[PDB]
Amino acid sequence: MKPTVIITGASSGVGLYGAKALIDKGWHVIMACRNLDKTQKVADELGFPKDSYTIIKLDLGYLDSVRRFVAQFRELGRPLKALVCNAAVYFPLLDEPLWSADDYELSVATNHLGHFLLCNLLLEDLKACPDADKRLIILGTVTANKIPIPAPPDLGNFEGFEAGFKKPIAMINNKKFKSGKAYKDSKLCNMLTTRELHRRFHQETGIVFNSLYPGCVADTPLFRNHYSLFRTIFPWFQKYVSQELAGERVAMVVADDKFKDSGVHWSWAGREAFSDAQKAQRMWDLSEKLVGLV
Ligand SMILES: NC(=O)C1=CN([C@@H]2O[C@H](COP(=O)(O)OP(=O)(O)OC[C@H]3O[C@@H](n4cnc5c(N)ncnc54)[C@H](OP(=O)(O)O)[C@@H]3O)[C@@H](O)[C@H]2O)C=CC1
Ligand SMILES: [Cl-]
Repeated sequence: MKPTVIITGASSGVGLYGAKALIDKGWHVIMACRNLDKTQKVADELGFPKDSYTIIKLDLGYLDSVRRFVAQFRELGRPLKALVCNAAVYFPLLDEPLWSADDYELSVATNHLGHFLLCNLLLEDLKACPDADKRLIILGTVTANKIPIPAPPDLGNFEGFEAGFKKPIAMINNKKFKSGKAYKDSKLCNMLTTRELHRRFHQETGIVFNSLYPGCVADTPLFRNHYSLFRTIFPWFQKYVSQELAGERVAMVVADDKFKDSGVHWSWAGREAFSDAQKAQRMWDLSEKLVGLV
């Protein structure tokens, strides 16, 4: 069998072009996507050969969808060599929070909590795969420590998580909703998750747990509308990596020999090994409760 990789959010941007690059390298890509009609359309638009991918429904904003995705993946009987947590949402300048299917603020629910559950469930599949080289890659932040969200992340003491994170709670630190900061908070949780996966499981399983910053992928829909609004107001600036190159960088960190060290953040590659350590442990323990692992 072709080596098998799951990519969340493969119907757009980095995920789509990562799928393209991995198909080109001889992998079978599981396009783990929420909109099946869209996903099929875009695969066909790029000429993806149907013998090299499978589309399976996944809605990261619905924890039971995550569980069903895993079950449906397992029915294929393909051993899992790699997982890429790529999917994300961002709601620019959104004054009132949106809610997941589980009544969790939608940015954190989708970007972090769904992935957090997915990683924990699929750890069994990665363990069962007999390959020596198996990898779990999380799409992260620029650095392991503007575009166009000025606000830094701040998880506080996870007061929002501690109180159970249900609506009307809207931020991890239980302060007032800010949609840009909500995105940044979620991405920091992605980075902390990578740190914790490595710490908890690398020695026991041999699986490689790394994070990736592919570059500023300015053409994707994620930040596109925010950037165009910014340029409309401040017309003082010129209009960076292509989607295709960002995808090729995903493919490298999944498949290539140079990227076999675990517990690092690959940035464009620059390499950074991993109080973030203490915060990461708390993020982990509380996230388990929120996603029903305990
Ligand atoms: N763009 C950039 O400059 C940078 C991006 N990143 C990271 O790279 C990753 C990809 O970003 P990018 O390609 O720009 O984003 P895009 O908006 O192009 O793609 C996002 C993907 O995530 C999917 N997705 C969103 N919500 C869900 C859900 N609930 N369930 C399943 N899938 C979902 C989308 O599905 P659908 O097609 O249905 O909308 C889409 O396929 C993200 O993790 C982002 O944080 C990191 C650094 C820079
Ligand atoms: Cl095959």
